[PDB]
Parts: sequence; structure tokens; C-alpha cells
Amino acid sequence: SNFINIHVLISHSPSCLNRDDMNMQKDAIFGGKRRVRISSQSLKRAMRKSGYYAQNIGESSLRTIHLAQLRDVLRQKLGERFDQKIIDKTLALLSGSADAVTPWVVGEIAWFCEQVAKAEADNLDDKKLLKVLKEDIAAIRVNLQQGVDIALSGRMATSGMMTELGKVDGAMSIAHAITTHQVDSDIDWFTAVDDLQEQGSAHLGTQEFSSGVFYRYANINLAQLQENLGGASREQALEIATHVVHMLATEVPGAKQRTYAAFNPADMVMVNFSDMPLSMANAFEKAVKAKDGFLQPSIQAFNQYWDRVANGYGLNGAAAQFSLSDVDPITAQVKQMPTLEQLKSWVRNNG
Amino acid sequence: SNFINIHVLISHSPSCLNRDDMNMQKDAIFGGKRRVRISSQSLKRAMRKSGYYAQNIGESSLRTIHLAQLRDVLRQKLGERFDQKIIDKTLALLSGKSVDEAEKISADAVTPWVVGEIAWFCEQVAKAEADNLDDKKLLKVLKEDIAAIRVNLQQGVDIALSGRMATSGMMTELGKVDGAMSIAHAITTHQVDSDIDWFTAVDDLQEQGSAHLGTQEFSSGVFYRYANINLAQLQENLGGASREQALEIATHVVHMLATEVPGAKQRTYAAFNPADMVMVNFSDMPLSMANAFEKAVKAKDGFLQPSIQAFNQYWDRVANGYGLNGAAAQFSLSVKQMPTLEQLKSWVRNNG
Amino acid sequence: DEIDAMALYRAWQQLDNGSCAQIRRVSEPDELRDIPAFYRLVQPFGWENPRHQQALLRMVFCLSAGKNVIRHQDKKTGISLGRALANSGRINERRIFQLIRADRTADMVQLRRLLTHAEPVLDWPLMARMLTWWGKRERQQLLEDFVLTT
Amino acid sequence: DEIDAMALYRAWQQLDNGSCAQIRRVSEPDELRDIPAFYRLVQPFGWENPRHQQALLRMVFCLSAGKNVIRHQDKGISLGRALANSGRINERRIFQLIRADRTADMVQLRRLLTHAEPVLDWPLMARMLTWWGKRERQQLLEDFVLTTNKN
Amino acid sequence: MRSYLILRLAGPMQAWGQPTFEGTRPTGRFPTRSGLLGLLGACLGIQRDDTSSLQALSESVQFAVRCDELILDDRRVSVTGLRDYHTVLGAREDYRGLKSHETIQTWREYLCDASFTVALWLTPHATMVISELEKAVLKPRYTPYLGRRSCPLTHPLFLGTCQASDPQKALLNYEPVGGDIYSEESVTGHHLKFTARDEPMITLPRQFASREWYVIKGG
DNA sequence: CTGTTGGCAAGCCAGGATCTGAACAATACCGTCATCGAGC
DNA sequence: GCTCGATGTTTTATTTATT
Repeated sequence: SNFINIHVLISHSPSCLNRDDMNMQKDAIFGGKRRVRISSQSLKRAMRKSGYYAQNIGESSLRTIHLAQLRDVLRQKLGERFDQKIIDKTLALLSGSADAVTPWVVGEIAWFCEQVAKAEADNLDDKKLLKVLKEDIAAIRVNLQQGVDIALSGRMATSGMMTELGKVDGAMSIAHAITTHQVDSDIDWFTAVDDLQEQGSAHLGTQEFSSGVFYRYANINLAQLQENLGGASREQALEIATHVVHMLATEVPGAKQRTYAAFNPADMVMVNFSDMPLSMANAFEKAVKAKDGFLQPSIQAFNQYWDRVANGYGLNGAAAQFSLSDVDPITAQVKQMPTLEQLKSWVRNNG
Repeated sequence: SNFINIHVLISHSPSCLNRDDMNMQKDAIFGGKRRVRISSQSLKRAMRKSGYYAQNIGESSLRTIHLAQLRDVLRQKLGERFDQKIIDKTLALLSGKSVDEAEKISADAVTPWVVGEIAWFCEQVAKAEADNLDDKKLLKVLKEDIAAIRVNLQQGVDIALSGRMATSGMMTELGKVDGAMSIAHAITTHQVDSDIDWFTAVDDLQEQGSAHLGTQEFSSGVFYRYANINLAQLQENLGGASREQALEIATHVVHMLATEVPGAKQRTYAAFNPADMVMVNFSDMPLSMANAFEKAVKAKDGFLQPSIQAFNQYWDRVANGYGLNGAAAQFSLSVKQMPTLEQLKSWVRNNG
Repeated sequence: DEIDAMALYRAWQQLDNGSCAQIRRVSEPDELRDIPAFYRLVQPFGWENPRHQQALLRMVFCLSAGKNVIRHQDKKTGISLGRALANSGRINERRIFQLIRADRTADMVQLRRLLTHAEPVLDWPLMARMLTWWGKRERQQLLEDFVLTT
Repeated sequence: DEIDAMALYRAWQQLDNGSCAQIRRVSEPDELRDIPAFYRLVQPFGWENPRHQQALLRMVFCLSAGKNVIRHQDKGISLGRALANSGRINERRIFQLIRADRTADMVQLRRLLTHAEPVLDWPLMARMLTWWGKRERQQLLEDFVLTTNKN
Repeated sequence: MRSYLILRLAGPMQAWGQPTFEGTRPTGRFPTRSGLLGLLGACLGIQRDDTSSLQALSESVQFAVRCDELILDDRRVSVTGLRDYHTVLGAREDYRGLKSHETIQTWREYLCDASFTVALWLTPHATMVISELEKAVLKPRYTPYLGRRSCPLTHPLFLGTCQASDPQKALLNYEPVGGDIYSEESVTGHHLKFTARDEPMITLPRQFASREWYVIKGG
């Protein structure tokens, strides 16, 4: 299959992990009922800026892209629109035996080739060209040393990219996190006591906060990941996928965490392969009612939903489920995992 | 490891340690059930104002919005070290507010101040105007080295642990501190239906009946305190302290989190209970155990035993599942077995 | 389908001294399940049907405040409970806050205490509807009526 | 993990006259732990499991009022509705049951059964005897008072 | 009768655009023509610079959208709207270089409890065949989503295939029936029209020309 | 080896009043337009 | 390559109910 589906159930203690311009908890109406929400961008940032990400994705081995090795395939690809003089001049001034090439690299380099061609036509060179294109070159260089970050998460907010081909979507897609149950949020009426004020406090306020059993969903386009890694292998893509699983299972937005401290890990992590990526959010369309907590009924509802619809929805294919609870499991079609690591290794070996 | 995780299970006899706008107990919905709550700000202020904190860590910062009263205080304290003018201008530079002789001068918001930090600052201001250096360039120069100012935060550790922001004045650029620690609201491990006390106030000049009839919410509870110290950040916020100093501070935080209880209604409910269970754990990234109590602890010869048991079970589930192997010591009383809190504290002092 | 609240009111009103005395000394709504006189009171008003059970527990508690504490007075909507509590002029606003913020069973105790203090004149079937539902909306409405009236 | 009530009812109704005669002879439920025929009866119903065994003590003690006393019907009629339907019991006696302490409650229940000879749904009553506690006493009184007052 | 390809666009949140050049990113009630062309274009492996096959898809396919009310436990659930306060840290200050703003703001609208059923057919001079479109929606190359990448699908894109006279009958074959149908092809007893500006000007990247749906109400 | 049956289970009457239900002080700030040319 | 500062423009709609 081409897609990796990652499903996570994770329970948070009383906190406020994502708010709006009125400092109110982000929410969403699902199944006619209010669910507390953690926005996709907040979750994905929580991943992308994390230390784990920086160590395993940021400092990856396929990180650096060498323009040297890319000379030939570039030479043909752009060879139809540009001639080898301009191509090699461009490549050499940028840098100062590869099979395929990442599309955004081809695009940006092609733009640079347009620029140097138009630079030769007008009759110009030297520090003139190298001052007009100083910032641009700096940009493309910094990006050329961040290939895995760009392949997985997409180009940064301020990238320097200049072509339609340089609009790099991430390989991973992260849905908004929503609670599996209805939530009426709590209010914290707080005071700020002045050490110089005898009567009363110096400030008064309220803070909205709530517990919640969240359902995170994310999927990974393997093909696109390989292709954006310069034609890497399925296995390397599966390593990256392993990392994504880990982060989606452990990483939590730092919003309001200094004071509410909801540092909780996932109680359930499932991964399955498919040709069509699907969210199991409809397992909670009818809001989960609490029976000795919201966690167990949530996992149970997830399992029952999968058992009901997985066959018809064409979700046949490799599927593993790491879990901390002892709730009745899924169909036997899903391979049970006792540690997260065994699940990640299950992912490494193509399922 | 960079993170010190402090877990506390503490039982309180009937009391009311934290209430809201309508004098009712603070609570929180967890796992579909109501838990009594002690807010984190209450815990932090209870700690920073404690005798233990005063004896072992130092002076708590001075949090205020009243800049005039502050002006007067600083004048009274930094008077024999600086001339009044310099003190005034320094306050006026840090706050962004004009400090004259007004009866009432108000800052942008309640802000924590460290007297020593202010002293250092007005040293800098003195040496600034003496060298004919205007205020903007002074801001640049001071912006070039923030560690010193953070050693001035060594004189106000609660700001190094809990943080500080300012929206106006040079503080905006220089006093921006991200808290080192991190702490959760204390919630009970079980469902609570709070009791109500129907009381009367008897008048000694009124033979017939009472002079006041009223109600007061209260309850018993087995609270779960959690607090991890970030450590590298504690070193940064203290101006570049050693890991030993940060570890010792963390130790004091363990002792306080284990023993300190807000004074709310304690002169009439007196729930002076120490923690029955305390556990400290070193880890690469923070880990809270609140999901041990997501399913509310059902009573069984008390709420405390099943709470501790549930805590241990979930701890093992998490450690086995995520393969966590950071050093850990538990002190129990009902991973380590700590006959005494002191052994656990020394164990923490010694990097685990 | 809907509980005849006035019939329950008159029923409670012409109840013998004994049965009444037995229902009155209850200290929380659920305890009314221990009193036979209660069942004999609410049986003709649909008690053997659960929804009615909860509603009737609330109603009969509020009535159990006493025979002469809730004065029904016909419509000229009709005097709502909040309005009545304010009209008494005996009840502090803070107590109304503490009432509408309270949780299950506690809310009914506090309400009965308020009723005992105010001795409100109100449209009883109206308050009966309120007690039937008693969601968060109803409690907020209680508070806001009380405020607007003062 | 529940005791098959109907199976126990059938087991009692089919039991030899001698053994059941030996069982009826007991004066209070604990004494049943001294009769062999008792164990011989409640053995295929998990007497080995303690909770089950207290439950079984009560159930058998009620079944030992007679053998034709409790006419098991089938939808269901509760114990309260049944004792009320007999018309032979006055409310004060029901109170004298639900207020009685340990063991004595069972005796009073036995006498009430002998007296009323109720037609009821046995498994329901069995469930009641299993969780014999404040809720079942309460619902007993509820059913009795309601059924009585309807007549 | 012609061959139709029936699709399903369900998920907790969706986003179907309206004209904008601002931080506000608005949503329509039902899927936009350009949004659908983009969904299909994502199922196929079409890059953003491949204007050729982009235009081929645009000139091969026409749509018909039906709005499906969510029924839950016999109770109807109406489509709600959602406003997302979406900030961006370190956002590009200009279209080149590396200078950036500390924080910038956006406001993005989503549809909640929304689900649609799309009927798809071929123009008289189309290039592709519904077979390969079926293969595409069964095994997409790029990740398909409902407007925005943060909007996953909870039901498989493929719902079915059938033959029929008009899109209304084709859609009649698939529950839940009764939703309002907005089609690019007229239908006899119906004359309403829904103007919109979602016909993607392709030769002019990211631009939009005017067009009109044929509105056909449900019973 | 063998363990029983009938007949019977109550009524009267009674549940209170007095009087009381608080006050004060305090609810923040920043940024998320742009222009130009100058000084640095 | 900037930070500086003065500057193009313009706002107001109320005021007692009852699922």
C-alpha cells in the first residue's frame, strides 16, 4: 500500500492546550455535540519543533542534498529548456551520479537558470548577479541542507522557494485533534495578589480549561516521501514513518503547560496500511458516554467501529495496535503490540 | 536526564483549601467525574511564601502593580547605596512608566520584581548616564548580555521557576523569563460530592436564635500533585548556575510539594496533612501520572491505598509500554523504597 | 403525559398530619424513597414511570419544605421562582449564586433552605416545569430573574 | 459469574423428599452449613466461591420455607408485588423485615413466605437475595406499598 | 444512458472556498468545482505545474454535488460552521529572501457535520475514461482531503458506479436520498441557478472565472 | 429403604412552636496597516 | 540594511424575558 494511517487515543488531565483570540479553548461540533479541539497546526508544530524531531528528522542522514551528484539528471531535466552552459554555471555558482531528483530542487534550480540566462542576455555578471541573488542563494542553500524536514513536514513558513514546484506539501497530513466525547469546559476564577495592597487582590480573571480523551489522526504518503527525498527507498520512508508514529504518540503542545502540566502519553496507538487514507473519527460521531472514565469506552468504541466498518471500507491490509489497556481487543486481523517499540519495528519491516 | 518529575499523593482530612468567586470549592471534571481541585497558582504561592522556602531558597519576589508604593520601598531599601534620582529613573526605565511623586502610579499589570535585580540595574543606569550613554544604547548594551540579570534572578528564584512577562518598559526585552519547573493543578484521584456545613453565629446580645445562619462547602480528599522541574532552563534562568544548584533547588521543591498545603480555611478545618506517598523520577521528556486516576479510584479500605496501588499499576504499564528507564526513586510510606523522605531528597541531590 | 402539578399541590395540601410529618423530616430527596407515604402521595401522578420519578422527587422535596411555604398564586406567564425569591426581599444574591452553581442533591437542599427562608408566592405549575427539567439553562434563568427583579 | 436461579429452583423441586425435609428443619441460614444434603444441593452451583456461597445460603433458606410455598411464575412479579398480592401481610411486618438485623431478616422473610405463599418470578428474587442491601429493601417496600395502595 | 462515478466526501471538518485575497479563508455550503477538480487532481498524480493534464482533467470531467444531512439515532444533525483563529509564526514577509514577521493572523472557516455525495461523468470530448478515475479514487497518488490537508476522510472516496439518464437518477441510487443537488447539467423540471466563481482559471495560476450550478431541490 | 397434613396472621389514635440567613477590596498589558527619507 | 518618527484615515447602533 502507499499510505500509512496513524490513529492515537490520548487522555489529558485538566488543561488548556490550544486557544483562540479570546483565550477560549478551541472546539468543534461533531455529531451535534461540542468537542474540545487541538488544531492541526498546533499539533504539527508541536511535532516539528520538538527535540526528538530535531534529532531524528532534523539531523537525518538524507538531510544534506549534494548539488554535485545531481548534475546529470538536472542536465537532462532542465536540458530541454536550458542548455548545459547555463545549467552547469548555475549549479557551480550555487554550490560555490544520482538516479532521480526532488521536484522542488529541479524547480528552484530552473528558476535560478532563468535568472542567469537573463543575466547573460542583458550583459552582466560578477558581484552584480551575486548581490541581486544573494538572499535567494542563501535561502536555497539552507533548504538544501534540510531535505528530510522539507520532505516530511513541507517547506517552512519563510522558505525562499520561488516556483510552483517549490510549494512543497508535507508528506504527513495531520487532522485536528477532537475529543471522543462531549465537553462542557470548566472555569478557573483566579486572583493575582499584590504584595503592596492591603485590601483585596490586584487582578482577577477567569481561565477556561478541561480534561479530555483526544483522538489524533495522521497519515503518511510514502510515495511522495520517497520522491521528495530524491527517490529514496520504501524502507527509509518506513523509518521516517516510525518517527512520525513516535511523535504523534508522545508529543503535546506547550500551550498553558507551565501551569496545567498535561504531560500525558498515548494510551493507544494503532497503525494500518491502505491505498486510501481514512480517519476513524466516525467511531466517535455518536459522542462516547463515560463508563468508569472516558478512556476505556473510547478505546472500546474505536475497536467496535473498526470491527464493523474496516472490511467494507477496504481497510484490509497490515494493521497493528500497541496498547496500555486490557479492553477487549479488535478483530484478530489486527496484530497486538505490547510495547510501542515493537509496533515501530513492525512498521519498519513493511508491516 | 534533563527533567525532574515530582509525583505526590497526599491525603487531606475535611477542609477547604481552594475556593472560587462564590466561596465554593474549586473543582474539575476528570474522567467524567467531579474532582476537588487545588489550583497550581495556590500551590506556587503557598510554597514561595512558606518558612521552608525562606530558610532554604531565599526571599520571594515582590509582585505588584503599584509602582508608587514600590518607588517608596526601593527608596527605603536602596537609599544608602544609590541616590533617589537613579532609583527613580531605573524604575521608570524598567516599567516604562513615569516615576514622579504622584500618590498613585500604576503599572501595566501585576509584575514580579527582585530588589537585587533592580539594584544591579540602577548600577548600570548610574554607569550609563555617567558615561553620557543615553537610554536606547543602554538598552542595546544590556540586551547583549542577559545572563548577569539572571544571576540577579538567583536573588529571586520563584521567578526562575515560575516565569515572568512584561508588556511595557525595558523588562519587555530583558525580563522575559520562561519558568524552569512546571506544575499541575492538584485534583483528587476519586469522585467527590462536597459536604456542606450549616453553621450559626450566636449573638451574645440576642437571646432568641442566632445572629447569622449560613452554609460552607468543604470535603476530604486524596489529591494528586504533579510538578516537573525543567533543569537546563533553571540553570539558564539563574545566570548559568551549575547542575548541583539546580538539583538542590529541585530537592527543596520536592520537600515543599510533599509538605506544603495552602492555608485556606485551615484555622477552622486544620487539614495539616503531610504526603503519604512521594515519588521522584528522572526523564528525557516530562511524564504525568494523572491518567492513573482517569478512571476514578473506587474506595476500598479508604481512598489512599487504592490510589497508591492504581498509581503503581499505571506506572508499570507506562514504563513497560514506552520502555522508560530513567532513574526513579519512590519514597513510600503506606524504583525506590524510601524509608525516609530525607533519603529520597539526598538521592535527588545526587543526580539519582 | 405531563404531571398534574396543581393536583399534586392540593394533594400535598390536604394530606393528613402524619404522612406530611413523615415526608417533612427527610434530609435529602432520595430519602423520600424510604417513606411509604411518599409513594402513596405520588402514585397517582405517574410515579411507576421513571422520568416522572426524578421529577416528582424534586417537586415533593420542595413541597416537603412545609405545607405553608410555597404559596401558589394564579397567573394574571406567572411569577417564576427567581422572581418570587427576589420579591420576598429576604434572600441575598450570593446565596442564589451558590444555589445555581451547586451540584446534584446539594442543589435541592439549598433550594429547600431558600424556600424556607423566602416563603415565596409563585406560579407552582411553572416551578414544577422548571424542576421537571432543571438543566443549566433553568438555573441561569433562575439567577437572572432574581437579578432583574431586584 | 451468576448463579443459575431457575436451575436451583428445579433442583429443589426435583430433590428427594428426605433431603429437602432435612433442609427445611434448619432454623437459621448459618445452620445450613452443618447439613450434608445442603452441600449436596448447592454443589453444582459453585458453592466453592464465597460470595456465591452467602448468596446461596440466603436463596436456599428462602427455598426451604416449604416446597410448594414459592410458586415460581414467569413474565416479572417481584417479592414486594407478591407479598402485597397475597393480601395477608400488613405493612408493619414488611417494615419488621427491612429493619431486621443480620440472620433475623432471613428468618422473618421465611415466616413471611410461609404466611403469604407468594406467586412470583423466582430469578428476580434470587438477584435480590444476592445483593441483599439497602437498595433491595427499599425497592421491596416500594413495590409492596404501591401494589397495596392500588387495591 | 451514460456512465457515472459516484463519490463520497465525508469527514468531521471540510472547507470549500469562496473568493478572497485576505487572511480570512471562507467556506461555501457544498464542494466547489475547483475543489473537486483538485481532489481528483490529487487522486491522480498531477503536479501544480502540469497545466496540460490539469486542463485535460478540467475539460474531461463535470460534477453533481448532493448535500447529505447527517441523521444520528433517528435525529437530524444540521451542518454547522466553524471559525479557526489560525496564526503563523515566522511567516514570510516577502515573496523572496528570508525576512519574516514575528506573528501573523488568519481566520479560516470550516463545515461541521457535513457530508456530500458527488456524481461524476464525462464530457462529449473528454480525454480520460471513468475507469481510470475509478482506479484513481481507489488508489490515490497524492493524499486526498476535503478542501484543506487537515481535513481527513472518514468514508472511502469511492461509493459506486452506475449508468443513468441524468445525475439526479444516478444519485437517487445512493442513500441518503433527498439532499439538494447542485449540478453542471440541467434537469427538466428544475430551473434554479447558483452563481459562483470557482471555475479555475488554469492558464492564469490560482485564478477563478465565473460559472453557475443548476439547482435541483430534493423532496 | 423410608420425612405429613389443616387452620389461622387484629384494631384505635396521635407528628409542635419561637427566631435568626454578613460585610470589604480587586477584573491587566503587548503585537499581528502602510508610507517616505532621513540618520546610522 | 536598517531603525526613526511623523503620518494617510476616522465609530454608532441599548436599556427588562421565560425553552
